[PDB]
Amino acid sequence: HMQLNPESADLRALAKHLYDSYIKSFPLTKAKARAILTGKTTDKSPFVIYDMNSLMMGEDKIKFKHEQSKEVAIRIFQGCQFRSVEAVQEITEYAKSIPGFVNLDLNDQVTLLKYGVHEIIYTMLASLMNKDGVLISEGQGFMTREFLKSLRKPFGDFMEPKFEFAVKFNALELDDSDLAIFIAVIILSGDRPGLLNVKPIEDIQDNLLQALELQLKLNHPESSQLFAKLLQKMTDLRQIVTEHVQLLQVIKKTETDMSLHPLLQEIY
Amino acid sequence: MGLEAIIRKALM
Ligand SMILES: Cc1c(C)n(Cc2ccc(Cl)c(O[C@@H](C)C(=O)O)c2)c2ccc(C(=O)N[C@@H](C)c3ccc(C(C)(C)C)cc3)cc12
Repeated sequence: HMQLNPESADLRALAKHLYDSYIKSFPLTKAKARAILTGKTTDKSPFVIYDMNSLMMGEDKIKFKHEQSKEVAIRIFQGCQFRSVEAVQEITEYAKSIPGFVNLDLNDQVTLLKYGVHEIIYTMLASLMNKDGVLISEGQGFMTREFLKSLRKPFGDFMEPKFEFAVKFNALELDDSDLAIFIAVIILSGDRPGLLNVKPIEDIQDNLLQALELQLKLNHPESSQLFAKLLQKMTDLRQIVTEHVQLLQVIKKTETDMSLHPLLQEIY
Repeated sequence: MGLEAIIRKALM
């Protein structure tokens, strides 16, 4: 017996607040990405990189956000890192809007974002993916999954776990209103190492969990246990992350150091 | 380290 009572309306207001803030913080939404990927937008059709000849044309004529490395695999990887550094800033801006978050101890805010940004990056990356590939340069290009897989070792396997995650995750058909609450749940995780004060984090999480549950009930009439399934994904996501980390160390051991993002070069 | 400096600045 669900009712539309004061408590439920406050959880809906919380969900809308998050949605609005998510729209502000993340320019390329899932709705806008799906419209591009399904050819149901009036916006500019992206350039497709599906082989090396199209990569060269893409970098040349179109100019993609990726002394540059002479090798394609390294330019791609470095581009992904750079974009992820920008993603940290977007995610931090979003975290400031979660009610209660900025009233936490600053060191705990930091620690929550430090351990949560990689999970949120991979969650939101799925929005830009379909079975064929991923949107790049804010939707101006599209790079195929099979092209990414064809990069020389160790870069050929770099995106594959993200695509594998995405196929299954996208099958749940979450929308941006669902995702805004989900990513707030991930940020307010009380089990991150090195947290000072866990209960206030858990109290914010509990309210966000309530809001997610209700959002999912109202928005997904045909998946009665979607809440549980999403919590299971958060359990998963930690593995894309645990395995990115292993991959990175192989990369940093065996490849030339690549350029630092300007923001870091500036920080030191 | 850098990750942490990125975040602190963004929060400020
Ligand atoms: C955010 C993002 C986008 C939009 N794509 C697609 C994508 C494909 C191909 C090209 Cl070429 C590309 O190109 C850039 C230029 C662009 O088009 O936007 C973009 C990603 C692919 C991989 C990762 C990732 O695996 N990211 C790792 C490497 C990491 C994660 C977290 C961190 C810190 C938290 C430490 C900051 C650092 C590195 C992130 C992204």
